Amino acid sequence: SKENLPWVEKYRPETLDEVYGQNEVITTVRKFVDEGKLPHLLFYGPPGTGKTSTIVALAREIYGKNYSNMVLELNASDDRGIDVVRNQIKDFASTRQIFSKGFKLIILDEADAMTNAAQNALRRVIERYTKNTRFCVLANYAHKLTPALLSRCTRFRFQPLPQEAIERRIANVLVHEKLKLSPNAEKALIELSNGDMRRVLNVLQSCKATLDNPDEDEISDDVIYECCGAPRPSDLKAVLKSILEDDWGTAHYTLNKVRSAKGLALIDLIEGIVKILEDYELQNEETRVHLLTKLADIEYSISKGGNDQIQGSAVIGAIKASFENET
Amino acid sequence: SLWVDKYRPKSLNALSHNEELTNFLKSLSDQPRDLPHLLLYGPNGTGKKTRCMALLESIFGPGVYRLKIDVRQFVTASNRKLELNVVSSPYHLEITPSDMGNNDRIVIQELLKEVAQMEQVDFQDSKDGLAHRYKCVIINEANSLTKDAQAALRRTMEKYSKNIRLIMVCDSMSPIIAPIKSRCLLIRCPAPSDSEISTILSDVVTNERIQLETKDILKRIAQASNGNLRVSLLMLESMALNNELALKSSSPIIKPDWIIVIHKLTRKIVKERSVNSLIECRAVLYDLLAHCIPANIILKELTFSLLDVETLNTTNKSSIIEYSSVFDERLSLGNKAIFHLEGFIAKVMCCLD
Amino acid sequence: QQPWVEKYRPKNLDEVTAQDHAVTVLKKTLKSANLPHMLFYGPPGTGKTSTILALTKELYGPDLMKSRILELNASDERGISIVREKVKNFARLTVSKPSKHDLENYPCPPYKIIILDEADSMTADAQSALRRTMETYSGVTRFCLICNYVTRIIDPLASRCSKFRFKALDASNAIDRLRFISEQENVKCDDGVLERILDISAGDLRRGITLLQSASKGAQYLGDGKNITSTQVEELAGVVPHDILIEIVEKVKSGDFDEIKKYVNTFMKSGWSAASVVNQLHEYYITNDNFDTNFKNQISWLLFTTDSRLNNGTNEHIQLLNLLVKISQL
Amino acid sequence: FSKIKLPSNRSILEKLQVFDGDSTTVIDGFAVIGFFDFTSFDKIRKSTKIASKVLFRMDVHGVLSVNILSQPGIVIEVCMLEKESIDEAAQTEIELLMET
Amino acid sequence: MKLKLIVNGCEAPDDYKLLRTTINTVASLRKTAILRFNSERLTIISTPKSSLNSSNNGTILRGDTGQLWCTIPHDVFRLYTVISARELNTITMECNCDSLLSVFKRYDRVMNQGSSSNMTIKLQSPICALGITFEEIVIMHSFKVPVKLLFRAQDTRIQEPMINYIQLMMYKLPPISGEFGSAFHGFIRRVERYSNVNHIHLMGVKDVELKIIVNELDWHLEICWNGPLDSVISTHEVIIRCKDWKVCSKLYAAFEEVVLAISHDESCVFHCSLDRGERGQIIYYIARSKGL
Ligand SMILES: Nc1ncnc2c1ncn2[C@@H]1O[C@H](COP(=O)(O)OP(=O)(O)OP(O)(O)=S)[C@@H](O)[C@H]1O
Ligand SMILES: Nc1ncnc2c1ncn2[C@@H]1O[C@H](COP(=O)(O)OP(=O)(O)OP(O)(O)=S)[C@@H](O)[C@H]1O
Ligand SMILES: Nc1ncnc2c1ncn2[C@@H]1O[C@H](COP(=O)(O)OP(=O)(O)O)[C@@H](O)[C@H]1O
Ligand SMILES: [Mg+2]
Ligand SMILES: [Mg+2]
Repeated sequence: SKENLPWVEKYRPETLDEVYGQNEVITTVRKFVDEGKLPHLLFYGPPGTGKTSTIVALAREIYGKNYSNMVLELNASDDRGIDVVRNQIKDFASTRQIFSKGFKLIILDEADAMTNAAQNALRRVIERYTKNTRFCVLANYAHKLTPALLSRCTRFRFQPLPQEAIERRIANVLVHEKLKLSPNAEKALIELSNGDMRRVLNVLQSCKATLDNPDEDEISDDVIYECCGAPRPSDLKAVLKSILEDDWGTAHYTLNKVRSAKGLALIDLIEGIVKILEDYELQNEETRVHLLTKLADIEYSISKGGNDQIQGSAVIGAIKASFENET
Repeated sequence: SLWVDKYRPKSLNALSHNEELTNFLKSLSDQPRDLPHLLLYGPNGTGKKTRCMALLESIFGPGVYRLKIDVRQFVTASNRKLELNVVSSPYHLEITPSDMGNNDRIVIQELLKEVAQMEQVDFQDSKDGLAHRYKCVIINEANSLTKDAQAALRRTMEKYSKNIRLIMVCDSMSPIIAPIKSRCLLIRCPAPSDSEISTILSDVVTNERIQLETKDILKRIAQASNGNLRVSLLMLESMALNNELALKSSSPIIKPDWIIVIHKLTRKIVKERSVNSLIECRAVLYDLLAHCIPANIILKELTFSLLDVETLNTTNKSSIIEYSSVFDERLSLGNKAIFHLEGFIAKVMCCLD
Repeated sequence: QQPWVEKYRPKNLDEVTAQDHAVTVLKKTLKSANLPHMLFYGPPGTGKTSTILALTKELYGPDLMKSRILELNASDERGISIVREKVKNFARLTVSKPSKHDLENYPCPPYKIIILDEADSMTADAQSALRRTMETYSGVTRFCLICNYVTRIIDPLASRCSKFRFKALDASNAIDRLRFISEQENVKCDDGVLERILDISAGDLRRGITLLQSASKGAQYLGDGKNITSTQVEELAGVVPHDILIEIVEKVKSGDFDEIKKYVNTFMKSGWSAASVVNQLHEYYITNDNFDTNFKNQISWLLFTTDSRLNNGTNEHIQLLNLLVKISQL
Repeated sequence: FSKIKLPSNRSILEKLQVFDGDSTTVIDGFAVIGFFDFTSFDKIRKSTKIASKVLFRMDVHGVLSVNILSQPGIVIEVCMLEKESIDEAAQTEIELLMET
Repeated sequence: MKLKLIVNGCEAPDDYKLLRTTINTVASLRKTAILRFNSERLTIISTPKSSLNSSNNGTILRGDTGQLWCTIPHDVFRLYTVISARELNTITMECNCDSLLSVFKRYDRVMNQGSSSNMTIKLQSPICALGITFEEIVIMHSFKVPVKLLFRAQDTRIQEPMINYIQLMMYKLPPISGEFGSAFHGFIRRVERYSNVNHIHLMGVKDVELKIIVNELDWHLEICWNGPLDSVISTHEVIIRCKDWKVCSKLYAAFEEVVLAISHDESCVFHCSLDRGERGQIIYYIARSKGL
């Protein structure tokens, strides 16, 4: 049953010991549970950091087998308007807990999509029934939450997943799936992860599917780049060298050849050249200003479509003109 | 009727202004079973709708011109009766979703989907047929679809291609999204030359005697029409009835009133460059907008009238065209047109001074 | 019988060409049962819809497809209420019993697929109301999002969906597929043709197939039994003839505002598309060796700005005249 | 503050038995009080319309088990949770009202 | 073009119902009608493929492809005199059903008022008028309903659809006057209590079983018939509309010998007849509204 599941759902943590990356938040909520006093919590962070996996495992730890009747989980998939807050949440908080586990837990996942009237009405339900119920708010954007609701919640920030946590989870996934990964492939996966475990699992599943034989074969960096369609670390450097050193015809030929070699898009090359030029020791302070401003407009225009060759030539010309300032 | 509709080619063999286009249309109509979705684009008044109707007459036979108006009724999210006229024929349908505004998505999602879901089985005919099996829907002014009616069409005309075919008439197919243009065969319709417009006007003044003094008066109308056959045929009738059916070499070419007002505005801008002149220009622009004249055309004609002034240097004109492009882009991505239409004029007077 | 774009639609996953990095992964899910949530994104006419339609058929069969597939496109309402009710109830539905024929002929995975095509047109709230719908019922319902602009899909939804980029179909990876269609339809073309078609159709096989069909419909209408040349293909694709483009660049080289304005006025009457003449000027100016680095650097940005303004739905005459005036003063 | 008093006669109230939270030790002079929301309490109104006898049972955990038997027939079991009663003056006012 | 006839309701109480059923069902079907006065059989025709003034937007924006082809024998009327230069003295006309139906309602009511006066139908001289005249029992009623004289070439284009018999399975519907007739009529009209049903999936499985399946609801409804059904002569199914089933309900209610003909995913034919003793057969051809 669990083997016919996507890897992002099959490897969901079930206990607090399987949530990696967030050590300070876990070592705080565990002591909160051990003392038995759980305040109103607010979980904030980028997508795929482990907020829902943390709160569900925490509720399972507190309530054990009584998670079904003791936890009310409302998310963006359910209506959470003013009437829902005034009726369902309020009668869940007001009624007794059949003397099971002391206090109730209401998990408001994706509360950033909640209307301001509901978040304002929930303020006098959070601080009135706090003796028998506790609220946990999961959000990715804190600007959509009312300041009072932020005030009555203990804020815990979920940082992007560090490289060590990604490696520790990848090791468990490889052990479970009997897969082999080269160190360079792991490096490529971590740099492309951008602090997201869901992307790591989705790319690993596609890499395993890409292998002709899942066992006795190792997933190299070439397999990962072919599966996810990202430029190799050498193609970006070659394109940048052609733009910065070669003339306008050779650079145009080199960009097109590199893109047609593996069907590379322009947006990933733009992001790679931006990341490579970020650690460049510019000495004019106008080369950076022109580069960032021109590349951002090219990136925005790509998001709305248009002619691809014109955009590639625009990238080449923007880099060449911005580097004219430096010398 | 007016001479534009009376002397209208009702068949593919009556077309006489583009021959490399008529042959392509005959090639398309030779085997109508596999006719793809067509997108006719070109200048206004070239005869794109006339050619669409002639192609439909070649495909489904005569009778596609027997038009009747069936008034429809639609309801949006908040209950409100929105009405759209549907000019229909026993073989084709004509809809103008732009006439109903930003809510053309509901028209595309209901009327077009209901038409594309009916198989048009008729009597048996479950195998195939050159006519009466698939249906032709003409979407006039495809440019004014608000980027969401164009999204509901991508799958509508792709999944139901067996029982419906679409021929949309448009000019300047920039605001048409790439997926719509990808599913369609692009048909370019160039404007008639001045000789061809003169020949058509000669045929009109031959069938109806207007006592032409010289063949040059028909050429002057063609040069003043800027490639618009409908406008040229309208000025022909205007200078015909306003001169007791007798065209002279001294007969003035009658131009639309809003064009004259735009030229007067251009001369006022060139002469007076001040804040009060800008306020008077705003009044003129408001009066022009009160006549339901689109703001993009106001800006285009104002720019191309300012570029015709002989007292302006090249540096002034190169700035006028740049401001025109910038404010056209602002107008396309905007809500209220008066801000951009006033900003262009203000920058023009701030550059000419 | 039918248009060639619909007659040659890939029925199975082996007919989808030039996209192996995703079809190879999808074929492995036929033997397994771990299909993830998928996000198909790429240029128009690359085979995103045909791939999912072939995968659905190969997974279920025409009989189980009607019960195990829900497809929602931009042609129907997909608001917050639709997402929170219809999609959620279909995800909550129980997997129907496969028949004996279905279980003996097709793999019949123990889940259903919700295909949300043209997902870029959905609002940020309807996409937000889908995250827990996909997560909670992932063991019983799978999701497939198809879009052209991946930026219009929210980051929380893109994280939960496996990203499959469909590459642009150029003359190097779609030439065999175009030649197959030419051979089955008995289309006679000169050498060089079927590559010019794929060069004009930048990354789109649907437009190239339609272009070849239109060329054939004139070739068999002429009735001379002659091969189709690249000149006819360029004529019926909207490509400006090279003599007109040379006249444009010669008028630009002089730099006189009035003659360029008159030529643009007489050029806009011919009905040529601005996005095509701008693209052709890009190839003329960037690849030419008679221009210096500064001129190419400036004109690259000029063409980029003109193309960006044209993509927003602006007047082609004004943008083309401004572009040619700017090049004339470079 | 309105009160409806069921009669002590054996035809309406067949058997009332108050325990000390163990369902075995019958004691007198002490009353159990259950604070309920009438939104939940009115859910059994449509079931008592076809009820011959209704059995009311409550524990110390604040759960009311309404047992409705209809006449064979359908057996209806409704379980209801009791509110917090965070304010502890209404309890004494209930006691005063019943003694009144 | 000399067309004259006289109808008297009291003498024959079946042919009047036969004619009334056509005049009502054609009016319910679509605007205006064709009356083919052949030398021996009257052929009232309602078709979207023709009708001249009933071919405006029929199978264009409403999916109206239903073709009814009735037949009235010459023995129905009292005097059957037809004079025309066309083949077999064919006189094809086209008049509206509104005025004709209102006139027939007036005549039927005049009959219900206790009168024995007959009705005289003439053609008082390609556009003409019908001189319908009758009286009470001496109040005069004259109705000159406009009519036309649709050409012989136009007449030839009106041909009855040719139904194949390779896969067709007939179903003898039970007489309404029988014990099972009321039950079958209720089963037929049972699909009318759901206002959101537009298509009906008929099914016949061979003692044949007739089944109606509705798949336009949140639930899967199957309206079955366990009563006795005779097959005058594999599952043959066809999806038709709801109005095309309502008119069949009325036709079954107005007749006894009713045959339900089902072509597999092609068409559904409702063959009604009235064995007066030649036979006034009423045939409605309904086309599939969707594919199976
Ligand atoms: N720290 C972690 N350790 C292990 N797996 C993790 C971790 N964080 C995320 N994952 C995986 O990523 C999946 C998605 O993470 P979730 O916790 O469900 O969502 P989220 O991280 O809260 O992000 P959002 O805001 O809901 S989009 C989980 O089911 C795990 O498989
Ligand atoms: N790899 C391919 N192999 C064969 N035919 C292809 C391929 N890619 C596209 N096509 C053809 O392109 C046409 C349209 O393909 P679709 O997949 O339906 O369109 P699309 O990729 O969804 O683009 P949209 O709808 O604008 S997002 C069909 O005729 C397909 O046969
Ligand atoms: N080949 C032609 N010969 C004569 N008149 C023509 C021809 N083509 C177009 N016209 C005239 O042009 C008028 C308007 O053309 P129209 O179809 O509105 O062009 P568009 O579709 O580009 O707006 C018509 O009334 C018609 O009489
Ligand atoms: Mg979450
Ligand atoms: Mg698609």
